[PDB]
Amino acid sequence: RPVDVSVSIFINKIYGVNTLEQTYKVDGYIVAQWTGKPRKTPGDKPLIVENTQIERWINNGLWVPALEFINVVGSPDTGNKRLMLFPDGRVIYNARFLGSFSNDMDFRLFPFDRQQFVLELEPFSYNNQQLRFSDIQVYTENIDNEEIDEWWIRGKASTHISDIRYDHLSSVQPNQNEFSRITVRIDAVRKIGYFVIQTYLPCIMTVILSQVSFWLNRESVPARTVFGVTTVLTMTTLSISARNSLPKVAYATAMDWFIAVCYAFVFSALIEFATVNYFTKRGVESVSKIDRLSRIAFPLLFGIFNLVYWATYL
Amino acid sequence: RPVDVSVSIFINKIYGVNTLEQTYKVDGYIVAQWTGKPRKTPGDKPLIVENTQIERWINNGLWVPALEFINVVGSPDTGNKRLMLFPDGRVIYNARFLGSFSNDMDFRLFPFDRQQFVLELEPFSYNNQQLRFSDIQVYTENIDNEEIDEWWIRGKASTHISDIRYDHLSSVQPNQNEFSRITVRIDAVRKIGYFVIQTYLPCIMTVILSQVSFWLNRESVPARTVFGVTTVLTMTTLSISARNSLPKVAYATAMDWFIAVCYAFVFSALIEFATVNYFTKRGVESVSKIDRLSRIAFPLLFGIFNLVYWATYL
Amino acid sequence: RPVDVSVSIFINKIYGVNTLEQTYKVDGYIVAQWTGKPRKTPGDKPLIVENTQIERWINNGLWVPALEFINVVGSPDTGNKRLMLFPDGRVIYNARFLGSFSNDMDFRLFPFDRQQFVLELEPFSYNNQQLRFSDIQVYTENIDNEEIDEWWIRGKASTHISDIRYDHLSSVQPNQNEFSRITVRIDAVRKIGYFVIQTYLPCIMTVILSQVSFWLNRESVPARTVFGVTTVLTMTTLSISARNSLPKVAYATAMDWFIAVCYAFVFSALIEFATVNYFTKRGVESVSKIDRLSRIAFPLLFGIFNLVYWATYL
Amino acid sequence: RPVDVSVSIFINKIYGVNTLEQTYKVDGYIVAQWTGKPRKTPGDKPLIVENTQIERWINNGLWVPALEFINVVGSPDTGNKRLMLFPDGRVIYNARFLGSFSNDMDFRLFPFDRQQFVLELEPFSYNNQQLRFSDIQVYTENIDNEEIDEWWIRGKASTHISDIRYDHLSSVQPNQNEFSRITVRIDAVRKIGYFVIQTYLPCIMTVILSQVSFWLNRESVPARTVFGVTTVLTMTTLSISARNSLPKVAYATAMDWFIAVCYAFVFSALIEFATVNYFTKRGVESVSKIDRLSRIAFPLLFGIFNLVYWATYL
Amino acid sequence: RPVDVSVSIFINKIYGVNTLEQTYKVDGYIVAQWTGKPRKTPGDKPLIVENTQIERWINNGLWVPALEFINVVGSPDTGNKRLMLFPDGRVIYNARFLGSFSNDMDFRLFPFDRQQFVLELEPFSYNNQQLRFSDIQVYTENIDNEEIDEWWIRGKASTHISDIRYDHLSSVQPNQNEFSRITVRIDAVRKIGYFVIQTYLPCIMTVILSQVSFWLNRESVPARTVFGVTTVLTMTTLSISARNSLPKVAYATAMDWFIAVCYAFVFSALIEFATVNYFTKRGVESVSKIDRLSRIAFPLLFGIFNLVYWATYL
Repeated sequence: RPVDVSVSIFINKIYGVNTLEQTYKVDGYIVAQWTGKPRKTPGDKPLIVENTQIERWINNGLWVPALEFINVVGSPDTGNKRLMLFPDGRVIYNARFLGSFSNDMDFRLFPFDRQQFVLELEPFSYNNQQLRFSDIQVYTENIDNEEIDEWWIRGKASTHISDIRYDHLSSVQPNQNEFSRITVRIDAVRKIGYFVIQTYLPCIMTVILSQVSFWLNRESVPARTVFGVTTVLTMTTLSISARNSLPKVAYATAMDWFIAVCYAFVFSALIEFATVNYFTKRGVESVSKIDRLSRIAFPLLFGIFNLVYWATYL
Repeated sequence: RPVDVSVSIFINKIYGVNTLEQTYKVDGYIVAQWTGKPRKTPGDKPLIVENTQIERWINNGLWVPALEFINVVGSPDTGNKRLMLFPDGRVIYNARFLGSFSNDMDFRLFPFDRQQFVLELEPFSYNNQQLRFSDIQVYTENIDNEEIDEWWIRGKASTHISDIRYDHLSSVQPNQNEFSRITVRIDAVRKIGYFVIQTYLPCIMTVILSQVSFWLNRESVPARTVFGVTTVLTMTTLSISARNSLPKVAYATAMDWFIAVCYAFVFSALIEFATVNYFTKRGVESVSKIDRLSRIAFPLLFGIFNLVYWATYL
Repeated sequence: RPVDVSVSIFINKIYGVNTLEQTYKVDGYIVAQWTGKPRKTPGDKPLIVENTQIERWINNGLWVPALEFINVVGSPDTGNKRLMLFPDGRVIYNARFLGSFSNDMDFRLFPFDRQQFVLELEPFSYNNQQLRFSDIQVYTENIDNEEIDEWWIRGKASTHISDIRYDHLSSVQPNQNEFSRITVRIDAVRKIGYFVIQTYLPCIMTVILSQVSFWLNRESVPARTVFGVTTVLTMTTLSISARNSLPKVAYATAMDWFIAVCYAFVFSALIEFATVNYFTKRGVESVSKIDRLSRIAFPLLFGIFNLVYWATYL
Repeated sequence: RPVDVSVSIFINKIYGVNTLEQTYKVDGYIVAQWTGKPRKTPGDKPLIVENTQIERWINNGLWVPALEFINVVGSPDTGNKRLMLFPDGRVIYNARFLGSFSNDMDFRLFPFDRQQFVLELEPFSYNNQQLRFSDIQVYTENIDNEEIDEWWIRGKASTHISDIRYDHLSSVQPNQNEFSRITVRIDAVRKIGYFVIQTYLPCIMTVILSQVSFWLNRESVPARTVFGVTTVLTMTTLSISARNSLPKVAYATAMDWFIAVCYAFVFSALIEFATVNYFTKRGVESVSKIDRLSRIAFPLLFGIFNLVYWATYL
Repeated sequence: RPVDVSVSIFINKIYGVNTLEQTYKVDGYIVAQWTGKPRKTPGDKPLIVENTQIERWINNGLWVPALEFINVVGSPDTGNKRLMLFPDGRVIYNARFLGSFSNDMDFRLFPFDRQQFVLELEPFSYNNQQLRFSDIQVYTENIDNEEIDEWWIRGKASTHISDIRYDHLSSVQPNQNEFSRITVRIDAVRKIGYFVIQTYLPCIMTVILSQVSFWLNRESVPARTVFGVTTVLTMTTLSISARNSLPKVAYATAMDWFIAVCYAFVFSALIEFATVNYFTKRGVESVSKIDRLSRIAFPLLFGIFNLVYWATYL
């Protein structure tokens, strides 16, 4: 019996990539072709039915199986549908879809993470013994040209047909609760320019500003105090505002570690100033070797750490 | 008489956990099976009906009872439906649902709180004398593996069949106003890493920054003035911003008490500086035993308080 | 003639209290019972019709009057409906509703205000000469426990049946433009803990910090300058963020008067410091009775004002 | 031939005034009465049809013209409808509507601007040669007695019936493309209390704080430096946050000019301090006539500017 | 064969231009006229059908093709529809639409960028061999006068009728997979007043404030320290808040480069002050030629940079 269904999915665009809710909107077309009883259309050309007569056609016994996306969040926005009825028997169901899909994303390497936009299509009411997906072909011609998003599409699409077992139908369908599933995966990487400008360069210049304190002698303590407190508060607000752009994930990201290292450098600069002020105890000059060596240690350590960082993750 | 209805609920995913509105979105499938009068299916195969033919079947007298979720917020997003009609009489209703459900949450131990995601399913128009839930089986196979939400699910779901009394039917149905109710409960705990990084570490480093003032002698008043005002304003902004992620609840949370203790420490450090400034009335220094002992009292008290706090709530 | 209709409203929950839009969401059930012409049910048992046959039944001449909420914002989300048809003629319409209702709210005593949640139900197309509300019974069993979500429910519900005249039907229906209206009112008060923690305690501690300036002599001008400018800016931002939680109503609230008094206290402290700095020369030396008396006048005045304030409104 | 249609519009409430999108939500009732061919009602009483039978009535040839709001944003929320059918032929269509309407607003005098809430009703598919609006009666009894939510209603509503030509139907119907249009206009003014408290009083007190620097001698420069930089930064953030509540327009508002003048005053105070500090070089405590005359020039100039401003626009 | 379809698009308004999501809402009317088989209308006058009979007419064999927008995001909000049926055979489909359309936008020249609002209309189910677009006419009479809502319309609308090939229909339609497409493009430029007031004037005045430091001698290190740190932090927050109004695009905009140059100037001023402080040796006046030349170089370089900048991009 099992009806062989050939599926072709045209992807018009991907957008609305919300990393907080871990959703992304997909606009495209879906074509589902199977082979039924032969028919006689007016002329050799096949007959075309637009959405509403479709009801009547399935009310008079025409078999049109309902397909459903698993990753969708809420009923996907279904546009116009159409039925092409061929004289040689093949029936084709074509519909436009606008859907908010979901997929598990891992942000450990954020903002250098690699993710996948996934479509999991699956028939309803019909198991693999009744309906089986023969082939799948994805035509991603629109987005593959330029990868227009805050993301970058890396490579062609991947297709896979699998069989998924549901235990909640075993109470009904005995030993017949396996459904055929089409899986479409699109690999993508994150472009870091926005994140550079918004968090990395601010942290770098904040560390530089903190280091500027070293090139003052055991001078007006308020000046270096202003440096220290200003820089530590700036780094705190930067860490908060940077992690506000991610979901509340127990694990730490690469941006988290970078911010932590910059925070440690700024706090170490402040503690160094406090230390060298604790050792002044005198109305003499005696410029301190501590600051003279810090003026080199801090920038050189920051530079080699940045080299290690950016050599990693890239 | 009472029609025994067997229910199986497959939960595809839980997401959209909004602690402000105390809602959470649940996507899954629902199966409701009962045994009616025998019928004649076409062929030996049981009959399958997809949503629209369903109308015709309920127009020709087929009895399909309406079930409803109590925790839902608005009409739940209903996907595709299906009826499996068996020759031996049993009818089976299978449908996908995506709903925003509600449940009373208690935030006294926030962010260490433990909550439960609840589904309250119940028939409409039919009491326990007409329709009764025989058994319930929940299949939470997808999410129980790794908990990739902002929460952590601990264990399988709990099922409960109960009888609920309604006073708004007591005005008509005397002593016959009891409805069968299925309740599915999923226990969850909150991951605190986001809250750690966003409020606790900032508060801790702000307390450290406030304590740094002790390591300046009593002469430069402005430096320690900047320290005190900077730290108290930072702690105020942190107190404000921390409760921004919670509903407006009259009661206090654990994070509230932690912030209050940190604020007390910062303000007490500032008042200590003001006190040692009150003894400046001289042209002498006499480095103050107050600061010399504070450099130990403040950090040690903060450390033992952190020990007590983090030993509690965990 | 006038058909007597008995109405019972079961309130499942009240939530979504948006003080900005002056709206609130109510989820519950509505029951409307009247006595019509007798009918012949299959068997002695009364007949039950679930939503869809309902259409068919009114297509065969069944008279089902349309009821409407006046306070509602948009078409309320109606869940499942049901008709209980008795052989003796009485009809019962039971349906679940979830609606966003509106009511004029007065925020003069904010955040100590007391408000009312109102439901104004009224028939459509039928006047008091055709349809009359006989009795009303509200069954608020779920929420009566002094529920959560920023408010406190004080007492049971109040019911009132009235007659409202419409001038826009006078152009057609002469002397027949009076409609019967059911009004359900639920008194509620606001929990102030959130508002305390978010604005009052910050303002109080800001005033305390501003007063701390007095315990510095008139010598270090910058320290007290930092105190004054920091505190006045803090109070300005606090006033802004405090009125950010209210609609643009133009009248003054209790929070407005409290913030204004705290602002006056902070600015008066700054002005006192500026005056004594203009008097650091021209007639004083190193100690001033002005500060010695301010250290008592400012805290005592603030305390007695706080006593008067908090004794009021409570 | 042309069907004379009598229209009566009851306005229940106006709310949701979003100045950013220049929209406003209007809830009310609409009545449209015309005189058609006589019919046979059951009994002498006229017939009443509630929405759903309405379909059947328009399915058997009853002529019900479609009306449309032009200013509406999206399909307006249509509640319950009703048809009153008289035996002498006259038909009456009554329906509740809730719509988000739009109207061109000019914000040059903001926040002292005067705007108009407009309803543009117009038939669809039928020109003035087939359907003509005879008269209009607006019954704004509910809301006109009081304020709205943030605005003030000045006077009753104004009505106008006009004829509008559409060029996109000129391609088909030659010289018969004129449509009758009903226009309802309600004048409104903006309440300024919120804007006063949120921007005007903050700017005024910021100018006062900036002027406080003058009452410090050419003493420790950091204090007056703190004054200047604090005040200029405060005025910058205030200007930004003030224009954040308006759409991104090209012209300047009254609030813009007020903030600009305050900014000029603050920056001039800072520049004055910088100038007198370039002349502070001396070893005497000589107080400068520049500051002594500024202590009068700046407050008096600000006061006369405030007088001119508030005398204008009011 | 190919049915020539004439299309006319009336644009009522364009609004809701969200640059973050790169969407814009378009409300208007659409008219599609073709020539079918002659019919007999009641009288010689054409027949008019209002939405609901439309169903019936397509149920009795009337051919009404479904058209679809490609740039739309989700199912467009369709208002009222209408069919004008002429006796000479021509059919006209007229409907009001309100849709959120999308178009690829390039923000490299932001905020001086030039963009285009695009509508791509295209038939469904019918290729160029079955349905062909004969002509297209856009009537943008209402909105073309104002150029309102943060943009400026430059010129009338442009049309392009093309044939687009779909490779995902080659599996079904061999050599018959070309669809006729109407493309309407409206060129527009961005109004910069809002962006001027919100970022440019703040950055310019911040550069001025930073330069003010030169007019203080090298005596009070803290005053110029406050100047430097305040100005660099202000520029950092301004850059962040400025890019907060844009999508996360890997490339840099003109506003980005302006902010970068202002940041470089401010940081260079601070570094210059630190250098001149490193020359504090020679405890006699020794005022430094560095400041004497900076007081001219910094303002003159900033002025010539502003001249080059604003002469470009304009």
